[PDB]
Amino acid sequence: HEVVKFMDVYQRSYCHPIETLVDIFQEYPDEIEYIFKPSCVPLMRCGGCCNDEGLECVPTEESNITMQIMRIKPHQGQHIGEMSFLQHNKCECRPK
Amino acid sequence: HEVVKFMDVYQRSYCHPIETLVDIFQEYPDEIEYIFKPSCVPLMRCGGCCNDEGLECVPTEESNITMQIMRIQHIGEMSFLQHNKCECRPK
Amino acid sequence: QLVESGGGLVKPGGSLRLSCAADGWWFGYTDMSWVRQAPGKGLEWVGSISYKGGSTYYNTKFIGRFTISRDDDTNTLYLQMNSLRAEDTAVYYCARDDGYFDTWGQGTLVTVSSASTKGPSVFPLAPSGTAALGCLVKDYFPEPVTVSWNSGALTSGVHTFPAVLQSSGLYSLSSVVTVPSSSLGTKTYICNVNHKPSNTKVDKKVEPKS
Amino acid sequence: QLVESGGGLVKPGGSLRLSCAADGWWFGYTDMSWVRQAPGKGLEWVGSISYKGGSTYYNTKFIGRFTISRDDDTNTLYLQMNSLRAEDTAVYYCARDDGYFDTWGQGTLVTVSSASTKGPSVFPLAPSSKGTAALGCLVKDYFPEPVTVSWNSGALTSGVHTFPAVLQSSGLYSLSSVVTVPSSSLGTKTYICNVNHKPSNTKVDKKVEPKS
Amino acid sequence: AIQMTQSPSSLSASVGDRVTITCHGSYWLSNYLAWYQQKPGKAPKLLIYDGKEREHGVPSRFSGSGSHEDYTLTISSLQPEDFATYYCQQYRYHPYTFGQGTKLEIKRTVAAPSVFIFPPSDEQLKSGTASVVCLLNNFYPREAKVQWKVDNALQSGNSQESVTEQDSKDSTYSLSSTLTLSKADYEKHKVYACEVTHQGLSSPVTKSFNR
Amino acid sequence: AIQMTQSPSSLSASVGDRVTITCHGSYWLSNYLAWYQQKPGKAPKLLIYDGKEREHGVPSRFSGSGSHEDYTLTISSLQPEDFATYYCQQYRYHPYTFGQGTKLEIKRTVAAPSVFIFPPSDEQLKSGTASVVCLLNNFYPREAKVQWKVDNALQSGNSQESVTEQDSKDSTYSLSSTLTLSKADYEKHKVYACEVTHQGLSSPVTKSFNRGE
Repeated sequence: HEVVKFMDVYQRSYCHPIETLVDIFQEYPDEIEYIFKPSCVPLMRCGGCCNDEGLECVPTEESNITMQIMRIKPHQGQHIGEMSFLQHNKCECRPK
Repeated sequence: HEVVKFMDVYQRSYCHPIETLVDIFQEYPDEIEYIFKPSCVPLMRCGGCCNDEGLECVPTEESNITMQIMRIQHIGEMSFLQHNKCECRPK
Repeated sequence: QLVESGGGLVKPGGSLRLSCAADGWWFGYTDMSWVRQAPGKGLEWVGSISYKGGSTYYNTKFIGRFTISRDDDTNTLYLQMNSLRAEDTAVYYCARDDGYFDTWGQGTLVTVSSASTKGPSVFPLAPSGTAALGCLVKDYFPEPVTVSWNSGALTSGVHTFPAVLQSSGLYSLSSVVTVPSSSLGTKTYICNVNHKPSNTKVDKKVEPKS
Repeated sequence: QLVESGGGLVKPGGSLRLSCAADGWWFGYTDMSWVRQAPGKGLEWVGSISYKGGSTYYNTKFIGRFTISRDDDTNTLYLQMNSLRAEDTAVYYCARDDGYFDTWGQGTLVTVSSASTKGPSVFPLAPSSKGTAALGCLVKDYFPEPVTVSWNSGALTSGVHTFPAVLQSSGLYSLSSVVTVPSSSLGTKTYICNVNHKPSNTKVDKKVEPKS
Repeated sequence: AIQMTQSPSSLSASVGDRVTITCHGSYWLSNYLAWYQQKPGKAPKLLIYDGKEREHGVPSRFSGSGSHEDYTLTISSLQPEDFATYYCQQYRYHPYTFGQGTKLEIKRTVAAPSVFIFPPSDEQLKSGTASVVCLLNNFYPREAKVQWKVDNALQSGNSQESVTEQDSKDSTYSLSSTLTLSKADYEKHKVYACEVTHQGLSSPVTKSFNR
Repeated sequence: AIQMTQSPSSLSASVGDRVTITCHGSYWLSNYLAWYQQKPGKAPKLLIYDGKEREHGVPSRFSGSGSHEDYTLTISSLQPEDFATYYCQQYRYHPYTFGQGTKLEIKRTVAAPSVFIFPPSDEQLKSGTASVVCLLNNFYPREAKVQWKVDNALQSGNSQESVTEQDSKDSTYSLSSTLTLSKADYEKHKVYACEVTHQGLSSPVTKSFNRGE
């Protein structure tokens, strides 16, 4: 039995940029051609608690990361092409 | 400009246990008498892609982790489910 | 205990199967891991398989490309390796998975390279208190070469050096032993040189010339 | 350039404010970080503040307990530290945040301990009878760190060796500074060690001469 | 993926010293942690498992400790056979992750090499190449200069060295130098010499042979 | 939180050697990476920023390289003042994370200490304690034995040692030993000696003084 101390938990759960898995379809729903391999990507995005419900965990600095994704025409063609995805370099607890 | 190569992305996105932030309410609704600080916890849970939509990313080995959480006001321990090992199994 | 076969030479892109044979029924009732280790670098879990066989698992850089298989009848673990690069040149250990690894094999060396297998010449280093003699194992590829002396009956005093890669692209290795000077002539000294890749085995006697 | 004040001795649980003074207008137009470093251990980002003051940010071990503040008029950066433990005994650097850190202060030492401030006695190591000859200053029984030692007020630098402080069984520090110089020069030429221990407000300018 | 951070990379201690090796995990591991000893050439041996449980046969001077993220292997009274490379391993969350490794080196008294020199085999001279071998046996520390000489002609470049790992009993290094040249060139010259310089020799030792 | 893994923890190389320091990130960093040189007692100094961009004044022998996760500081022709401790720093994702550090030590020729011994000050004898000091000045390598002697009696357990960091010009260590004892005990004995053993001395050097003489 091991107990993570209050202040350890509060600190590591606090609003920060964290490796987050994001479905490529949910990101780009306008997609009527290609099934994606991988189906999802690991993106550094904001996430975590904020001290009081008044504040929300929001990104202060944003940017794109570029990844070789396999685009599959399920019956027809299939190739590796690059796709950009939003990522969050820095985050904050800001009032809603 | 920098490009992550296909096989790097496929591998890192693959079904694995990953630090996942989980709202303490959404886990335990039966506690409607308390506000929690922190509001959420970082838990090792399954997550990621599976090669084809037929399979779903599921836990093979499960267990509890214990954390000092502030219930509003006293600090008391709470167990949370965590996922030690994961797999791509057919739905 | 655990005994890895399958190791040796493989062309880039090529495939290789490692088999690992476990001695007892107990193999049927435990998880089984592979751990690998690149020359001079450190340890790295490859992957595991569950007790009945329900689940396999892989470290990140093997997910797309290695398959772990298990035969609970023959008590044999398997690692299928595809799309091999230099990065994969390493000693591959069969090991007992229970979170920690309580039982290891001696491991087998998978070398990923373009060049051809070639077996060594074994030349004696003859002796002229304490006196030194040895064997020169020359122009072989790939690693490894094992050297023993008088079939294991002579162990203290021995030094089997690390192999040097020659400008030629072939390895050369010395094994030497210090022994009493009185003992030369009276006692017989044989180096046992094995190079499994080429199926070269030699029992070279070292004696003092003239 | 950048100059940290506020450092020194603090009781466990206690608070402390670090101020860092920047020389020029440019301070108004950059992000500003604090980086800290424990004796012998490595570097560690504390936290930063944005250009106008829009955002503050903190490393994980400080989120609940440090506050970074900035006065764009005086060109001063501030680090408020609360709930201090041994863990926090470290040199704290003020530094210019642009992702990388192109400008640092000299840094100041925050020491977290129960024990009492005490200033050093400064005793000479006087050169003997027998080319090259050695002399120095013994800075004894002080707490906490640090002690600076200079020789002839900075006019003498080459030849010098100010040793790392050793913690005595007494819980007080002791430190030697020594300098090698020409033997001919002794008597003709005057040698003063400048010993400063800011915590206790002890300064000594001790002349070291050869004894009769 | 839980990142393990072992320290130091390497270290160096005398026989009898208490030694510390630290391991930090990126998430709380709750003693799902093992320490391995690997001696040069052979597979890992388990030492500590579940953080502080000692594997059967492991001496009592190896002890494990820590909790949460930070764990510590302690070798209490260091022995010459403890020369090895120690790793920690997490097994709470897939994938299993190890530390980078800690290469432990034993300090000991200075110790001169015994030097031997070997002419090339007549078996080998037949083959058409000549390999001349210089042996420095059981010395400390590792830093030695072998210098070749062929009729007083100073060889620079055409020799290769190999060094044994530190010996598990006497903590000594051993070294072999190999001067390679053509059978033709070999039969050109008369006196083959290797001169050995080392802390434990008052002046350099030299072994020679005439063809 | 992006974990940086610098290697090796430390290393030791001769003047003119090419030196390699590696840094691996837990996520792709795309050159949002800097290399710092920190000399003992001073703040870190920036060398490389954005992976391979060289700060003004930094010599051309310090170079950065790598991509994705794996990055490499290269000091091409090592100099005696490159003795320092090098860190890498990620700045793509909060929080900023550094590597563990790489302590770089210069190799050089053997060099014997010059030894000096100091009686305790009369100012200090007044205070009631006696501190006797032994100085080993500019030697290489670090491994030296100081052994104290009070009327030929081997002192055991009453002295403390301090070793300077490696000198930025001549790459030498310097060491001070401090034999502490009571004014009473001090005024008991006659001959105070420190004997120094070191690779660069063919036999051990000994400096002594008689309390009065």
